[PDB]
Amino acid sequence: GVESLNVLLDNRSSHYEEIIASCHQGINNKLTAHEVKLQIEEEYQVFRNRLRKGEITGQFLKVDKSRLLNDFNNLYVDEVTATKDNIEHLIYQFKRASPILRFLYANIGKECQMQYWRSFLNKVKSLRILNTRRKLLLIFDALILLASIHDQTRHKCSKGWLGSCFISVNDRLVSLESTKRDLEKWVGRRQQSERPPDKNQILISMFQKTILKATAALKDVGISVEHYKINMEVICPDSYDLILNFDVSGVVPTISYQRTEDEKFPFIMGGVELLESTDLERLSSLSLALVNSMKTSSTVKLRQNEFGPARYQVVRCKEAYCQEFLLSGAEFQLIYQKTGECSKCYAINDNRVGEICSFYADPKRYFPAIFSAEVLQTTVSTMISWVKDCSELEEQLCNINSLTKMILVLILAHPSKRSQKLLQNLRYFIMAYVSDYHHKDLIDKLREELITDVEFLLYRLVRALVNLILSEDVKSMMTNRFKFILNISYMCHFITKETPDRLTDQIKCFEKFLEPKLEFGHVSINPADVATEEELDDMVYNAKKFLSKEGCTSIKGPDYKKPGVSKRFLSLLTSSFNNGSLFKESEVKREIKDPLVLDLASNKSVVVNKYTDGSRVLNYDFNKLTALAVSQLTEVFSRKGKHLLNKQDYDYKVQQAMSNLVLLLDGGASVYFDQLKETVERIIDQYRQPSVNDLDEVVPNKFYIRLIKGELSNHMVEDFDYDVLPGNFYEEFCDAVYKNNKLKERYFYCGTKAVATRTYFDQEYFQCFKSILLIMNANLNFKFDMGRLSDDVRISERESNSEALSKALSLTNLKNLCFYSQESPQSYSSTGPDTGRLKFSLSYKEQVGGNRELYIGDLRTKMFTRLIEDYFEALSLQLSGSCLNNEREFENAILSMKLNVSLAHVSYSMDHSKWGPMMCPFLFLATLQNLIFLSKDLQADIKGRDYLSTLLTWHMHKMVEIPFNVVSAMMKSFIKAQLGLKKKTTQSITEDFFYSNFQIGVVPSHVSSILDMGQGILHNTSDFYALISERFINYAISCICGGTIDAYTSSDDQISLFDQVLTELMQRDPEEFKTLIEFHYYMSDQLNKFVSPKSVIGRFVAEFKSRFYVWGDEVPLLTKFVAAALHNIKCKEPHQLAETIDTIIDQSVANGVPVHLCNLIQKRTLSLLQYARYPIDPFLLNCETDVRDWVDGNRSYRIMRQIERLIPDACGRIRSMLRKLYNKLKTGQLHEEFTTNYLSSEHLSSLSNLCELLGVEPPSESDLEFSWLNLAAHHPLRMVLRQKIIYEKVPTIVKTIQNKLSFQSSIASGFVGLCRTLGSKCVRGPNKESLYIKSIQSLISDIQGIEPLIDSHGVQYWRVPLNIRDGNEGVISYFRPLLWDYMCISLSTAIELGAWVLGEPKKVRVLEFFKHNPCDYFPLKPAAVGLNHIIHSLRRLYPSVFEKHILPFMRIKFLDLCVALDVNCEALSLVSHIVKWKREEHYIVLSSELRLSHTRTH
RNA sequence: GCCUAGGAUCCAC
RNA sequence: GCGCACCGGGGAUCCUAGGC
Ligand SMILES: [Mn+2]
Repeated sequence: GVESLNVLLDNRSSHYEEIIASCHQGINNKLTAHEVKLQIEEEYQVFRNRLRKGEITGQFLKVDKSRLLNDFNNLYVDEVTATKDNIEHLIYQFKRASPILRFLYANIGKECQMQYWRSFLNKVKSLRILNTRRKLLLIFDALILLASIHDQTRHKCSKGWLGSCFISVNDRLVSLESTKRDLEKWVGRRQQSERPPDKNQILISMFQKTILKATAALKDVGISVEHYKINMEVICPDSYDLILNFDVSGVVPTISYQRTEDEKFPFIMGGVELLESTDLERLSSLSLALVNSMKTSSTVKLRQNEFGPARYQVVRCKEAYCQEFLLSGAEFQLIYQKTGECSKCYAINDNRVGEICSFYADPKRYFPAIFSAEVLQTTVSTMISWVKDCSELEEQLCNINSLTKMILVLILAHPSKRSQKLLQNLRYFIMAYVSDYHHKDLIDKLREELITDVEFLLYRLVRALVNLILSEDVKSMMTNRFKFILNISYMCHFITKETPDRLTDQIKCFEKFLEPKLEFGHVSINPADVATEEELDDMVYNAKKFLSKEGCTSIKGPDYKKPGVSKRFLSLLTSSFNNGSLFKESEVKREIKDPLVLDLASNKSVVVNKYTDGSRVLNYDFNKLTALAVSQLTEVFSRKGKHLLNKQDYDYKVQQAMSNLVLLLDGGASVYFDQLKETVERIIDQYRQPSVNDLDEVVPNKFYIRLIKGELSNHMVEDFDYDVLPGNFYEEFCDAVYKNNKLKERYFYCGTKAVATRTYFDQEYFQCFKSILLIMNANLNFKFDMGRLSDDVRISERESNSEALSKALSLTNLKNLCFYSQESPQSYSSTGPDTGRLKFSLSYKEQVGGNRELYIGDLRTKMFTRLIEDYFEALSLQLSGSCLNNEREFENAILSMKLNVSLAHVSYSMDHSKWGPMMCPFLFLATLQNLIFLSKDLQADIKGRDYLSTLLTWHMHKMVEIPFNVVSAMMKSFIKAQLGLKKKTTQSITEDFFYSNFQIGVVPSHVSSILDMGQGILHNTSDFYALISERFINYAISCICGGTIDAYTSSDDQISLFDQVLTELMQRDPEEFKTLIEFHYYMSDQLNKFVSPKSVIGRFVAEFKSRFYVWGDEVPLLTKFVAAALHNIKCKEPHQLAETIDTIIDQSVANGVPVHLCNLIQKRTLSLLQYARYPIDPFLLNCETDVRDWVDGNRSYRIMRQIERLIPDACGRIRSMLRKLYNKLKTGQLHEEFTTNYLSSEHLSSLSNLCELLGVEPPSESDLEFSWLNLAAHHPLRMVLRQKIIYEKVPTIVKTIQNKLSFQSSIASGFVGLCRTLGSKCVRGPNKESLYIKSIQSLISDIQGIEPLIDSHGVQYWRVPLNIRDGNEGVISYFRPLLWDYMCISLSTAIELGAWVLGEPKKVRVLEFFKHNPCDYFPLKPAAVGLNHIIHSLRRLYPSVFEKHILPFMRIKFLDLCVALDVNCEALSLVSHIVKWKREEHYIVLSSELRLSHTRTH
């Protein structure tokens, strides 16, 4: 099902023929195996001659450790003017490098009424009851202050104060004097305006009105105020005088916005040792308060707190937000003034001092250190323990430890971007160090453009550590030190994957995308859907030029790192592929056959175009773009730049003129100014259905509308809470909507609207209400509509793959979506299909270091790309060598690399530079128009090649969309530079390219060139080309020398193992081996494969897709996995976060990470949950695992281990029964009596009957009472919206099958959302309700027979006697009989894994201690279904679920038992875990920890 | 400019 | 003390009516 082009018209006229005849000009794909050898010998002779003479550069250098170390030392010798640094001096100046670091190592160190009043007012404000219009927060602060006054007069509860400021309702920290003066002014002005009443009276009345309105609104939605233990006695008849006469003396908090001198730090600088963990604990608390600084709602402000430019100097705190955090003997307040995630200025303040240190920061970057105060210490301890027995270093081990700790603390404190590329490039350095040859242009690629002082200090520390490890007299254990330095390098993963700045990264990415095209020689700009003849001529010219490359037979010789491919070498490659020369013997037998003889359902944000007429828009509108740019600069100046400058400034007057235009003459700017004026005037004149505002047409009480909006924004429509509104309001709203003919016909079907009609007529008032909401839900004065303008300038629109795919499927009525459909093309042209030329859209992934760009096309583009991808994949599958998809080939490559390193043979661990942009679809078209697969069959191969040619032709003429952000930024920069503001006179090539089109009209929207291959688009075609070219290169090398090479590659990589011949050659004659490597480089360049300067040749290591291998030992990437586990949390249900962390940690332990650290990672995750006020269930995580629990067991085995650890002596009498039960089920006794009489029956009364059915003693009466609290027992928790989702008690297995058959937030924002959910009515009642977790805790504490129990790790489980099992069935419904769930899971694993798990576990205690070195590994294999196997076996035990859930989503003798044993489980994934996530089959563990893992004998 | 009544904004994005 | 494509981020009030 590939060839389907015969349904369309060809229309290939005089252009496709030209491109075809281009790649047949000077190419001879018929050379025999002898002419090819002769030409290769000639080329090699000429190359060796011209390399000895010196007409060609060296390009490779033999490794000299001394020279490499010297270059790394003098890598940054223009600012770091030094060579050797004293370790003590480095330590000394580390603890003073920055505010955060100064604070980390400094020498520092009641149930009152104010808390009640503050919580009450916070709840009142959260509901958005009272419209803040005239200093409402002022009387809020007045109430809080009165509460505090009464409180202190009672017993002097000196909390909630900061010397002279107190914490207000939301989070605000207001000063006493300022609010006192404000109350004075307000009472005075009010008394004057209303003038008889005393000031005390006029204040108490103002308090009473607000309190009365708040209490009345609260006693309307069942939030009765008696819950909050408030006391309205605090409103004393003598209060105003009590306030004005109250005064607390202390300090005044401050925030410093400028770089303060290093003497105002009120504590001793360095007292904390690096060995201790107190610095990590301080960083943990500070990072926690910094992430919490994002949960503050953006309330209005009372006072301006400063005036004029002094508002960016040292600023006193009269009204600012404040987050508290404690340090082990004291408390501190992180004070700030802005709310959100954007970068802002914080300041730490104490109670006995003020403004300890202020610093700018970005809150959503400090997550990796939240509770990892003991994980990181153990990481450093293990890394030090690696190189600990090296006798050349034992004299100065403490310095190595100090440097490692300092590097970690530093990268955690300041997670800057360019402080990550340094630690990344350290890997390439240490790789080239131990090798034998490397690229001469290496050091010029390790240099990162460092900026701040902290980055230079980090470089200094790294340099000291390197020169301490890789010395010239430490030739003891190179493998351990290599692994140590590699892990130090991989420490870069501890920073973040995110981007510090969106626009700057998206512009650097566009510069990377645009520069090579401009430097190549030609670029088409703003192409039309019907390509112009000149554009076709330029494409043909660029085509004929792309083959014009030459080298080593010319005057100038070769020119390296320039895109293109020589006709001679392309002809050699095609001929050698047609002569069977590039065919191993295991492939000439099975002759190569041409491959001509829901699926996209994802969340890739596929693109979709806009249509203004019959044609679609392909160019931004110049006038609209400049209008939007000016509209942006207006908000930038008014909202922000107002309190920044004076008014006599030229730039200020120009910006204010532009603002008045939206809301000089002697420089040539008045002309352009009036042009912009008339343009924006035309735009404003040109800019002069159901929705949310329809709620205004229905609900009279605006407060109810505010509640509805708050719900809709906090939670999705589906989990809308019932008790947020009065019951009668639902029916009233439904009636009022249905009566309004307009809204009735806009939301109901009188002929989803059908569902609204049904639910209304059925009197399902809440259902009708939620349906209506779902249909609906889907500052400065502007003289026009700003949002429609902003959304009209854009050209493309993103969405989900599934949405557009379903729309296309509905419009059809894989290949069925692009050829047989109502919106199908008729006559594909030369450029592209009849629909129009292919179109992509630039993006970029978030990758450590640099960021690769991802192309995104619309549906037709994705389909036509997938056709070529599948064709070339099925083609490459016949040939051996590629490892992009074939996992078996990758494992073979790993085995070959291991064998090669074991023999100390030469290994070339290559990599290619700019593989994406340099490759081009024309190259693939040329290399495809010359191969012949089927030597005999020459009938259908021609048709297949013609089809693939006509597809690659379209892919050649593709047009890439320039992102809207970068074009807007360039337009604003152009406007500014036209005004003359900030003349730079540099004008990088990108800016020149943009301006050259801006100042002549048209704006660059779509760019098309012959040069770029979509990075990640043709990922398999490029892989096939790389395979077929590397095979020819190795064939040439074998033809010249007398050795062989075995190469593996996945589309950008190369691991080339050399035979013994090449190794002994490099041993004897270094010159010949070097010129061979150089000729290999030359060849790879001649075929458009530019070897990257990050490639090495050595006999010590071998990397492939970041999988290093040394002799004997194996190198784990400890810090990589630890950093991947530290920040890997989301805003999801806790039993899913736990499963994700468990999978991550399993993958980790399968790669050499010790378990003593994985336990600490799990403890950190549990602490992160405990902080969010969530109870810990036994089915969450087992933080006491061993080695066996990851190699033998699986997800559900460590759970059994944990439960056994919780309740010993009770699970034993259950395994005793389970052994006999498994024996009976395996011999084939019943196999159905159990699966029906006990799996579809009661729980405990059935459990005792089941265990007495066999010949074992039933459990004691005081064992069935052990139960665990299962929140979400009726319905899963309602999660607060952190991502817009694109468009009964269902068992978890059913939802897993649904997921398989078919814009999120950052990590820190996700953790904030998680902490916001748990504590905001997340649980759901039996039928439909909402309760706080604390309310359920209270309801459980009421019953004086329920006993809680907690383990040392903090796992909760309860003891509920049997007499309480009834009567009060409102809460007991949430408990589950732990023992029975343990039995169920144990049985579900005993038939998943072997029957061993039912044995009696015993710890190996007869084993004495061995002298365990921290580096000696042990390889192990795990102790060893499908999708339709489950779905064809589920309609037998629960056919109603099929008829209800799984039907529209379209034999094993024991799967029918397991697939039902997990349905009634509803406690943990049992078969879902093996159907959704594949277990790894190769583990590398510590041979010392295996000595302590338990034994589970049958 | 100030005061009063009402309307708008008052998780993160 | 953030970002560091030299361009960004770093303090929230607004509207209608009436009275002085
Ligand atoms: Mn590689």
